Amino acid sequence: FSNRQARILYNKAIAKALFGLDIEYHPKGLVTTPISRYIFLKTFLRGGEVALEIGTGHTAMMALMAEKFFNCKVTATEVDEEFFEYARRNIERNNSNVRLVKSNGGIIKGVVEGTFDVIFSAPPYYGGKYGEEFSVKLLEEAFDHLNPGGKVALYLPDKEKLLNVIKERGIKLGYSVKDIKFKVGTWRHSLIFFKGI
Repeated sequence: FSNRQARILYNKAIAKALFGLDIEYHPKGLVTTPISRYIFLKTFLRGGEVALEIGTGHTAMMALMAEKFFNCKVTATEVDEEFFEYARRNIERNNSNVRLVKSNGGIIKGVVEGTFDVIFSAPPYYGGKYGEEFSVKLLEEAFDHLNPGGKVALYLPDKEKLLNVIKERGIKLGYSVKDIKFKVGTWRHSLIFFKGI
């Protein structure tokens, strides 16, 4: 598709002009819009974090941004082997130290070890009754992999039922939550869950 084509050249140009990133896009990969995702990061990243991204995707855009702009020590997972291959190439084309880990299907248990100040993701969301399952499992598994005062941030669509479920579940897990909404912009939400103590 050529409308996708225009959309991917527009984004690749944004990636380079705003972020200094040379990004190659896989032909059936999601059209990663960097400006929205940077804006998501500004919502919780403060500099210096030991960071895990779940599901970086073909572009690895957020892992790359977190390391370049926020001084983070990044580990990033991907489950799709084609998408993993592009992440590898994007990490290399940008002289990056992100640690790319292949997932055989899990989220964090059985995929990575260690602890983090931040664990973040732009989850798929479409299973569960409202598309919330993945986000809820990530929040369950993330708990033991966070340092005191660590957090999990999720980049999520404007879907009221889905957001409310994720929020109540995260709270039931022991987190507090900040929900910040922004249009950047064809409406997005950053759900930030604080472990604390």
